[PDB]
Amino acid sequence: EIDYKDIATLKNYITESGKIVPSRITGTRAKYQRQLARAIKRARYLSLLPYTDRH
Amino acid sequence: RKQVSDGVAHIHASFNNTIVTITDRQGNALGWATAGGSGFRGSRKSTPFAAQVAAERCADAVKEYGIKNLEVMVKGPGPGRESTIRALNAAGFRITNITDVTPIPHNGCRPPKKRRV
Amino acid sequence: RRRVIGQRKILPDPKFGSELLAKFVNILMVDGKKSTAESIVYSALETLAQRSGKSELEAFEVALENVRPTVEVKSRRVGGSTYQVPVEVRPVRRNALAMRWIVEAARKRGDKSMALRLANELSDAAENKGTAVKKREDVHRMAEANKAFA
Amino acid sequence: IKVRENEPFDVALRRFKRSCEKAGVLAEVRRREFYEKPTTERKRAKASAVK
RNA sequence: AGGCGGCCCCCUGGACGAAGACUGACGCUCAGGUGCGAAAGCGUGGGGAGCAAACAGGAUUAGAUACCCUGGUAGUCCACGCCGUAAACGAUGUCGACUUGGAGGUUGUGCCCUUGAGGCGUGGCUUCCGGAGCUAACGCGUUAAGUCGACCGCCUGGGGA
RNA sequence: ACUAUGGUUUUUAUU
Repeated sequence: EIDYKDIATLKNYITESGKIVPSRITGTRAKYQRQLARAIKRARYLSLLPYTDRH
Repeated sequence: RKQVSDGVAHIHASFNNTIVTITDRQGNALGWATAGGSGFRGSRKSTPFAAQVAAERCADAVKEYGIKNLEVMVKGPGPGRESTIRALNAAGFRITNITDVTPIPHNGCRPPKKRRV
Repeated sequence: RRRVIGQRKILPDPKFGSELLAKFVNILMVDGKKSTAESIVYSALETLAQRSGKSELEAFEVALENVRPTVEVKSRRVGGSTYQVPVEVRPVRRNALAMRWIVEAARKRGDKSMALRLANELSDAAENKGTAVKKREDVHRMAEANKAFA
Repeated sequence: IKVRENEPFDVALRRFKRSCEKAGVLAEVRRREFYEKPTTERKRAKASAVK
């Protein structure tokens, strides 16, 4: 729900390009989606998940 | 002077022109061609064929370096981003990778607006 | 926009063995003068008699293999802009175009007489140069300056 | 926004019209598209996909 | 209401529910006045990659002081001060009562092994028909343009203006 | 489908 110390659970809600997948696809709905987005955006700034993608 | 088998191409196609540069993965360019430099003007300077002849002019490069294995990094929206690869991959080279590397603002600072006629 | 038609089928000549003579006498024909057409039909093969090759029965129809049509240009307007496209010649009309290109110099050159104009132009047949070749050569420019059409 | 694919297919596969990329929409729509006006166009038309 | 969508740390406004309870008309509105301003402009210094009102150079053209191409000053960014403007938009003053039916979205609460993002009550927000009524006509229709209770603005043929 | 582009046509008679 908020922590960066596991990415194996966060991988399901992202793409190969590290983009966040919309809640209409993953059954998360907007409320829990907005929590997973915080765990991902923290893991991004700690360089634990890809932020930008070019290739 | 020595055959090294491997290279990487950088292609850009716009609504006015097309650019094709041949490099090594060490960033080093070895030759280049353009659709304008092919002798083309106006609404014709961007065309798939003006770019096809630029690729045939570029496919004469690197013969002494013995390059055959090719990666392609593509840019721009222009129709030239396809005919250039097709012709180069027929001119002795073999493709292994094609990837789009168009640099994009994501997203700022104010939207573009130009030419109203 | 709704009248629909076809083409008239024609038979090979009983003497000349070819379908060329069944149509070519209606080409360069004017004022209904079909006996003048039957009086100039291949009459250049006498001005070319030293350059005719074997069998005068085919010695004019062999020239169509060097008239060699490949493309025809169509020009039409879409919106304000007129465009031009070189399209490949159709499986029967390719022969009709060769039959039209072979008479381009028959009057519109300074040589005097149809037969002499035509024999001089049938001797420029391989390279196609100078006068009376515009409609044969300049149509090909458009198909070598562009090979990406739809 | 940009599309991802390991290689570009040898055909464009166009189901939908006025679509960009792959030799489409050439030097067009050069005016501003706007941030809220796309929603105004979704107010002004609601069955544009089926004309 | 103008408006708010890089992220962080600190600070903070208003809104929503169940049940229990306390206080008790403490509730509403309002000429003048006050606080609030998108953008442009202005006070004043700092900034100023990019975008670009002035404009130059080029090109277009009958002309081109505009539309087109290359630049480029102000301005756009910040702090602080002014200016209150609008196709201000959910166009319709503020507050509150009242009326037949259905379905969807969101989120509390109470209930159901929830042992089901799902149900059955029931609130707040929200979306689309629609009964009664209204409206040249479109349209509103429980977040009414309907029917009532309180208060206050604005209007009076076009042009001149 | 979209050419690169152009400004302007005196007045009046079914009572």
